Amino acid sequence: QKLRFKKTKKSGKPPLPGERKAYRKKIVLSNNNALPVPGLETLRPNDLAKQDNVGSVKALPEDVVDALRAMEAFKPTQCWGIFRQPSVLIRQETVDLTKKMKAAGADGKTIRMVIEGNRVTGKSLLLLQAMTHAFMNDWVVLHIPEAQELTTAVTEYAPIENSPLWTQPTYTLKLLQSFKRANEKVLSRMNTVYSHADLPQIIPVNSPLLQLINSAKEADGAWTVFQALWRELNAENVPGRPPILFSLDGLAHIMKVSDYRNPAFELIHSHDLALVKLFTDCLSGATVMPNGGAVLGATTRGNSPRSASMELAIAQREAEKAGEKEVPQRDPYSKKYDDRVEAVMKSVEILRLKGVSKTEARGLLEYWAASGMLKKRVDESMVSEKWTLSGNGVVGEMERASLLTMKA
Amino acid sequence: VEVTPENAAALSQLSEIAYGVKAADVAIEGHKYGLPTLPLPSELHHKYRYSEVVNHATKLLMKDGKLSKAQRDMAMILNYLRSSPPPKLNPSRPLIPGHPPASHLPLNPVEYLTVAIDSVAPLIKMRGYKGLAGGGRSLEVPQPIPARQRRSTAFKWILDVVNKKPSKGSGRTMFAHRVAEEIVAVVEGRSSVWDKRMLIHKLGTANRANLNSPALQLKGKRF
Amino acid sequence: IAAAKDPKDTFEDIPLDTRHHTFTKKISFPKEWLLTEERKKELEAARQQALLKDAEKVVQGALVDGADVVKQYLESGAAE
RNA sequence: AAAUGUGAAUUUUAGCUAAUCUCAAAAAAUAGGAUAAAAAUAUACAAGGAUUGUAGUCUGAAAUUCGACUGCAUGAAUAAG
Ligand SMILES: Nc1ncnc2c1ncn2[C@@H]1O[C@H](COP(=O)(O)OP(=O)(O)OP(=O)(O)O)[C@@H](O)[C@H]1O
Ligand SMILES: [Mg+2]
Ligand SMILES: [Mg+2]
Ligand SMILES: [Mg+2]
Ligand SMILES: [Mg+2]
Ligand SMILES: [Mg+2]
Ligand SMILES: [Mg+2]
Ligand SMILES: [Mg+2]
Ligand SMILES: [Mg+2]
Repeated sequence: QKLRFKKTKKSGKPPLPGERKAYRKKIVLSNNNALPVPGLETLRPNDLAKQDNVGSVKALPEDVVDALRAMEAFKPTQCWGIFRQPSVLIRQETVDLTKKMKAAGADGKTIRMVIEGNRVTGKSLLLLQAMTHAFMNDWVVLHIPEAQELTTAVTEYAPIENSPLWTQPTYTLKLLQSFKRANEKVLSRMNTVYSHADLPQIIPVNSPLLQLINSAKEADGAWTVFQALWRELNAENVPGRPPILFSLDGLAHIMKVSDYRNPAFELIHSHDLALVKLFTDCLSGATVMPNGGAVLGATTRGNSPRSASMELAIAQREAEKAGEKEVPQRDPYSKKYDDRVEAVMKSVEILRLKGVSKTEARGLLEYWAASGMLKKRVDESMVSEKWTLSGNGVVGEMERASLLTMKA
Repeated sequence: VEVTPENAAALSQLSEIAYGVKAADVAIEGHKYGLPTLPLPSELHHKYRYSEVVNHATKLLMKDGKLSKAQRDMAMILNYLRSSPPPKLNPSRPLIPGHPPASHLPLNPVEYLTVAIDSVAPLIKMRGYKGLAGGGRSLEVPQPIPARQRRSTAFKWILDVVNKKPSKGSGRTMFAHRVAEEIVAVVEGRSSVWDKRMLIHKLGTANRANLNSPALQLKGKRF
Repeated sequence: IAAAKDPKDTFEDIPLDTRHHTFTKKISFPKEWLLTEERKKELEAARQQALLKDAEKVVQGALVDGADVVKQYLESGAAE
C-alpha cells in the first residue's frame, strides 16, 4: 500500500437569517460626533420651489425622514451617516422639477418626466426631493425603491386568468405596508366612494380608506386590494383627492425583457408584469390621473443594463426640445430595439442632470466644513479645486474627494 | 458698510494678486500670482501627501499591488472611527504621553489611528546569537527599533487579530469595519495586542544582562 | 455601373448598411478657451467677482474654515 | 462584415501580404448589485471541478490503443498543509 505522508484529518454563535443582508442595507442618518451646523434651516412646505434657495443646504423635517425612510428613499451608497441631521442641497434642478409638480397638482394636469445623468449626479436623490415636496404638500407618494426587484426574478409571481399579465403578490403586499406608514396622515382624511365586491373582507362605501389597505393581510389578495386602492385615489370627481406622485428608480430595468419564465419557458416582458404595466401606462399617458400629479422615472448607472430603445427615446426627446430639425433615428440594421419601449417613451419629458455650479458647490462644501468633516478654508481657491476634481461639479464625485478621503 | 471692488481688498485684507485682479509682471518678477512660500509643507509633495502613519499603515493592508482597494479600506476605517463614540481610556493601559484627550480622537481619525499604533508598538526587539547560551541554545539580546519598525510590528499584530475573527455581515465594509473595531479596542485597553506587547517587553527585562554576556565578548578570544 | 442603372430593382427599400466600417470620432481643442481680447474681459469679470464674494464673507465673518471650527469646538469644552 | 447554431463552429469571402487591412477583444482595476447559521445540530451537506456516461465540432487517409475543444448529465478528494 501507499507509504507517503498524509496530513490526518482534524467557535461562535452564527448570525440569524437576514442579519447579514440587513447589515449592508441599513441606513444611518446621524452622527453624534459631527458638529451641529449653526444657522441650518429646515425645509418649509414651499422651500424646494423658491428660486432664492438655490445653492443653500437645508435640513429635512423629522416627520419627512420617517416617511422617506418608510418607502426606502435613502440608500446605503449615499453619505448620510457622516453628518448629524439629514440635509439636502436645494439645486437649480430641484426648483425646476418642483415648480412643475406645484403647477401640475394645482391645475389637475400630470407631468410625465424621466431623469437622466452620469454615474452619480443626483438622479436617485432628485426623487428624494420630489417625494419630500410631495409629503410636505399633502400628496400621495407611491415610490418603487428598486426596479431590479421587479425584473430580476427574485420575488414570487403568478399569472392572471384570461390575460397575459403577471402579478407579484409578495411584493405588492410589502408595497402596501410601506404605503400606509408614509401616507398615514393623508390617507386618514380620505374614505372609500366605490363598492369593491371582491376583497379579503367586506367594506361598505364611505369607510376609512385606511381600513381598505389593512384588508391585505396575506400576499394572495394583495394585488386585488391594490387595484381597488388605485381606483379610490383616482376618483374622477371627489373632493379631497390629492395629486399622486408615482415614482420609480432604475428605469432601465423595466425597459427590456424580464428574467421571469412563463410555463413555456419563454422570457416574460417587463411590461407584462401587472405592477410594471401600471407604471408604464401612467408614464405613457394611457392611464390618466383625474386628480393630476407627476410620474417620474429615474434611470441608474450602478447595476443597470443597456436598452437601446430607452437611450434612443431619451435622445429623440432632447432633440425635439432643442428644436433640431434632424432627430436621432433607429439603426436600420440593429436588432436591440423594442417597439413597446418606444411607445411608452414617445411623449415623456427629459431632465438631464450634470455637475452643480460653482455657487452650489460652495454651499455644499461650507455645510461639510461647518460639520467638522472638511478641515479646510472654504474659499474660491478651494471651491474651484473640488469643483475641478469632481469633473465639473458632479456631486457624487465631489464627496469621494472631500468626505471619503484618507487625508483627514 | 457695503463692500465694493475699489475697497474690497483694502477692507478684506485679501491679496488682489492672489485672485488675479491685479496680476504681477511676468516679464520682470517671473510670476503672475505670487510665489509659494518656501520651504513647502511636507504634504504638498505628491509622494508624501498622506500622513506618515496613514500611508505606512495603508500599504500594510495592500495585497497583490491593489493599492486602490487598500486606500479605500483605510478611508472606511477613518470613516468608522469618525462615527464611533469617544473611547474610554483604561488607566492600566496608559497611551503614549502627549496624546490628546479621548474626546478629540473621533473628529481627528488620523490621530485616533496614530495614537493607537504608537501606543501598542513595542520599544525593543529580540535578536538571537546562534549557539552562545549553552548546549546549542541561542543568546537572546534586546535592542531598540526605529519608529517605522515599531509601527510596522504594531499594525501587523492588529491585522493578525483581525484575520482570525469571524465574519459578521456583508458588503464592501466587512474588512474595513472589522479592522476599525480592533483599533478602538486598542485605545480602550481591552485588545489582545496589549498582551503581545507586554510579552515581548518581559523578554527584554529578563535578558537585560545579556548585553555584556561572556559569550558575546569571547567569540574568538580564547585560542 | 450597368447593374446600378438597371431600373428593375432600385433597392431604395434597403437602407445603406455601414456595419463593415468603424467610424472614428476626433476631439478638438475647445474654441471657447482661446484667449482672445473678448475672453480676457470675461476672465477679468470672473476673477473680480471671486474677490468680492470672498471679501463679503471675510467682513461679515462668514468665511467657513473647517480647521478652526473643529479646534474651537474641542477647546470650548463642548465635547464633554 | 453579414447570416446560421445554446455552444465548439459553419456558410460566404471584403480588405491586406501590411505604421494602411486582419488576428483584436486587454484583464486586474474603478463603480454598483445578488447570495449566508455560505461545511462541524443531517429536514440547512459550503466552495470545488477530478472521475465517468452521452451527444457533437475541428484538423487529418486515419482520432481504437492515442489528439484538441463544445453541450447535457455525473459531482471525487480538498478545513491552507
Ligand atoms: N442635492 C444633494 N445634496 C446633497 N447631496 C447630494 C445631493 N445630490 C446628490 N447628493 C449625493 O451625491 C451622491 C450620489 O447621489 P445619487 O445616489 O442620488 O446619484 P444617482 O444618479 O442616483 O446614481 P446611480 O446612477 O448610480 O443610481 C450621494 O452621496 C448623494 O448624497
Ligand atoms: Mg440611482
Ligand atoms: Mg467591488
Ligand atoms: Mg465575424
Ligand atoms: Mg489571439
Ligand atoms: Mg465558511
Ligand atoms: Mg456546489
Ligand atoms: Mg480518444
Ligand atoms: Mg502550502
